Amino acid sequence: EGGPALFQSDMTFKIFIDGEVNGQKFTIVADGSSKFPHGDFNVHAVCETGKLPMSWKPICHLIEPFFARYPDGISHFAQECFPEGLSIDRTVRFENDGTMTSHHTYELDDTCVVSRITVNCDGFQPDGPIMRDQLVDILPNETHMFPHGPNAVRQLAFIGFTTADGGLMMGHFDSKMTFNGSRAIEIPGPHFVTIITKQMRDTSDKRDHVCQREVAYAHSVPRITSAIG
Amino acid sequence: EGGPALFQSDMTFKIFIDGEVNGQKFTIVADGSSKFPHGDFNVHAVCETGKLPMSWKPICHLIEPFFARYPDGISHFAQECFPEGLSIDRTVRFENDGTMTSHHTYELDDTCVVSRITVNCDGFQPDGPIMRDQLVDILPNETHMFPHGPNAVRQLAFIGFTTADGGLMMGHFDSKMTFNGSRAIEIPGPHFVTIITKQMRDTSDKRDHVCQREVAYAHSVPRITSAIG
Repeated sequence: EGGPALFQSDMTFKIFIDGEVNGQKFTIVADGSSKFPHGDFNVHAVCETGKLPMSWKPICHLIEPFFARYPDGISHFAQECFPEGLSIDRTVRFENDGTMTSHHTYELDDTCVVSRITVNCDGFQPDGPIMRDQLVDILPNETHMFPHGPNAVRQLAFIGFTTADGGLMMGHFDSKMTFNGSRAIEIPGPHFVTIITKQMRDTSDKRDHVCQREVAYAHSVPRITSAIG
Repeated sequence: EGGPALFQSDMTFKIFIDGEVNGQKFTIVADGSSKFPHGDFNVHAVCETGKLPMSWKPICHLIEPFFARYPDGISHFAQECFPEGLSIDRTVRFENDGTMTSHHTYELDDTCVVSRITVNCDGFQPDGPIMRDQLVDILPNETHMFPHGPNAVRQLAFIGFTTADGGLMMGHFDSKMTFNGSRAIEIPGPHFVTIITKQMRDTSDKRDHVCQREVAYAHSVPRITSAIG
């Protein structure tokens, strides 16, 4: 159909991540489900190459924007991109550390959104908290969504990770979501997506197994009018 | 510890800004009021050097974090800083344009806060919308507040400005607020301060000026407990 019509039911998803950090190759496969009206969903991820050679925390954003809950007043761009699908190009630059560059494509097969991601994690510090797995949690944040020409939206974020030492590791997140079709698509005005994440290490024998939950919902913050009260 | 106790009063403020943009000096003086419970106040800002050489819009954040409204449950660092006061060092880097670097000092004189700001605006594009006065509005945004060691807090923000042709100019805002005293000050956990800003002209002031209203309030996004439920 077109857009949200296709998300009025319970859905699933599958993710394949092709990655490398500092030259070390890794593979992640994940799946989960999201039940209408969405905005609170879980993912079960497995490192198919064994032990993840970095913290799982910075993986959080790689392992579903179309499953955020949107208000009626804001066009849900990520949902509207279907059936043609969407691409995502993203950088997260960590202060005093490496930068993750990812390229994502999303496709809908029935009620399953399949994602294929390539990711390059370059110039990470071997003795920093990312490579030494010293990130403890993932801070809640208020991502910013901006129109980005006639066929895309830009998502800007500050993704902080608290460290064992009690400090913060800050990533500067810059993501472009692009519509893959030729038909005219509505581009939402500026808005926000609150994102709350919790990751859990699961029973794992030879492969890392991590569960992650995310609550994600949009809001806006509208203008003021009178400028003397 | 005390401090937020002082702000239970109605208060006034005065701002002196010593600036330059592309080797052109300017001077701005501003004043206004804010009444408890704060969070919604006006400033009258005047260019004392004739005509301001750049858009007034990117001056919006130079022309009072202690007048944000905080709820019970989030420590108001900017208020916790008094009576000793605080300083700010801030960078706003505009995409494809210049960088504003500012040093602020805030001192309490009974119920007046006096701020002194020096700002260097360098590498701004003479044919860009900042130098050409082609910014039309300031986008409301969700600024992110983080602890920064034991005597400071960091405010990160994406401040967008609409241009006259319908585009967007994005500034990347990074501001460190530092306590100017020796005692142990309570440092808040990560949170947000929503900032909504609007500039207008007073018809009866013939000087180059703006009147600016700002609504600012803190809020927190509660973390989730289970990565499943």
